[PDB]
Amino acid sequence: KMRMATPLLMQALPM
Amino acid sequence: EHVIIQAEFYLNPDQSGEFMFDFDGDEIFHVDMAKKETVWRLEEFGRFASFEAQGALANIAVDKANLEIMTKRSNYTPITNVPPEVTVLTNSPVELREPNVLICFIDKFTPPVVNVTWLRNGKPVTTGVSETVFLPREDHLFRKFHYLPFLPSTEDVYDCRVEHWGLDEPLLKHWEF
Amino acid sequence: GDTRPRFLWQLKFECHFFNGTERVRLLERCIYNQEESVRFDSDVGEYRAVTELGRPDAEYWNSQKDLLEQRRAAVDTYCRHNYGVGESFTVQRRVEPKVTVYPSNLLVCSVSGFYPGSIEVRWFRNGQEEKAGVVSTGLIQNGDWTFQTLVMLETVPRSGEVYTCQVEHPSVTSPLTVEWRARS
Repeated sequence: KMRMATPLLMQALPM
Repeated sequence: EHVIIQAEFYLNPDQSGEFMFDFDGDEIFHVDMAKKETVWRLEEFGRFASFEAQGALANIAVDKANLEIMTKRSNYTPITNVPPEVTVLTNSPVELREPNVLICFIDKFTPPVVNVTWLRNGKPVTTGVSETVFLPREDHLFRKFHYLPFLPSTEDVYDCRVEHWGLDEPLLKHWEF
Repeated sequence: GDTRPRFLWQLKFECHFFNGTERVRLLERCIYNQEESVRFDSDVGEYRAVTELGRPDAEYWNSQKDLLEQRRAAVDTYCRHNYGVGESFTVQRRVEPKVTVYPSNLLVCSVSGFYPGSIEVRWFRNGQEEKAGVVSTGLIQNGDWTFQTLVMLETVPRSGEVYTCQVEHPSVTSPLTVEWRARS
């Protein structure tokens, strides 16, 4: 049946 | 208070999906499905942050599976058309010979499909125009901006035409100096 | 000419922030067509049907213990994380207004190009704040991470009068001011 989509992550760029 | 929304959708039959991040009503970015890449709303943002686009393709694949399940469970109950309010305005107050931007603001509508055309002097412009993706709202309707850079003049006139299945006839929206 | 039926499914993870990242609330919303059918509120820690159509999903998803735990962790793993990754160009964003005055019987104060949207705009006639007669456009998102607004003042001016629009916004220490007198 219905599946859970995933909370996704932005990431910090090496500065 | 701040609010960060991860908003995803899938629409059938059109077979269109969307994946974007919202900060206080402004798009941080979205993922272009065709090109399978991340597009930042302001190129600057891309200097500080990265986002694996492939992530969104997997979410969209799930959203699509869910839509089909849900379509059936509803007994194939379709979405009711809600036509947009369209309004035209400029970046700044306009003075001749100073480059400004026309904005076509399309608000409070569903589903997320619209045909938007800019017209300079009655003819269709497609060069320099740009647009946002479909932006989320509390009431689960959408909104959207189209942009057109221009050089203000008395010689020229403009219209923004908007087609949506919830409108009897296209909305024309006029602007002139 | 396309009248085919449309079917829409929307998934929204809402991260709500109070006092920096002091209080975070996660709100996952499921919407079919225009009807939110089921949600997970972090305040609750479980899925709840919003309507009948969502009942099967809440019951079923609530039975997946490993995934539920992961959702309860989301305030830290997901919201607070993204808050930090992105906070330096969103929350810290400041872009200064641009002010212009001009007649439209009616004086207009255009204030544009600014960010964030919390702003203060006030009229003065010969040094005394004018409040009656003031109508406004409200706040306006341009969708490009800037706002704008028009604050109108209704008046008939005797010449030699100096009306003044003053604007206050977190981007600038000193209130911006613009003067406008009529001519004979």
